[PDB]
Amino acid sequence: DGVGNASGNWHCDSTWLGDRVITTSTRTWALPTYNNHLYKQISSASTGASNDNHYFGYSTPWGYFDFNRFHCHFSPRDWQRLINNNWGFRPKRLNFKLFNIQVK
Amino acid sequence: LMGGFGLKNPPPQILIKNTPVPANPPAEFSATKFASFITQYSTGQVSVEIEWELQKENSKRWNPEVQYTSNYAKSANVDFTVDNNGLYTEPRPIGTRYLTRPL
Repeated sequence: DGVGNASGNWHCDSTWLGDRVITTSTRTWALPTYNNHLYKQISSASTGASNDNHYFGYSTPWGYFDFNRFHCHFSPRDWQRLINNNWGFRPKRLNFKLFNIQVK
Repeated sequence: LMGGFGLKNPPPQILIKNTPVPANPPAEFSATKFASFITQYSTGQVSVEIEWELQKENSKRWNPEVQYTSNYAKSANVDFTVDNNGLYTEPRPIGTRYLTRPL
């Protein structure tokens, strides 16, 4: 609850319980202004690409978070600690938080 | 100095011995003890079950540790196993100091 108060703390733990491992990770982000706030369409007719490389789409000013790689959660020691004594792993649940926003 | 756990009261010595069964004594009484026993021996099984107490590591090291691995290669014989005619051969001495605690 700002402005003179942090709206969240830095958590970057990685705890190893018996049959489950909780890998927190916190990063600092920076979001620019894309397209100068426009839904510009994108296609291949401007460049003139190949017959298999034609596309058509749209390009928003929105931006997404993609924590969809394994090293976004596992340090190389935690990955080594996992793959050496485990016949398997799967995720149960995630928990996403987004705090300390500064709009320059 | 050879390593290990110096114990004041160590595990006690378990001593075993075949009870001497004598052969036939003569008909007249003799004072001399016995110069003839029945040759015998024993066999059997023996179980030893030591419960150990482990100290789980509490490290915050980043990079991977050095750990005892087997040699991944096309080998002639598998280490710490039997041979073509059943001789268990330990190939190398394995210590116990592979992990890293800061001093």
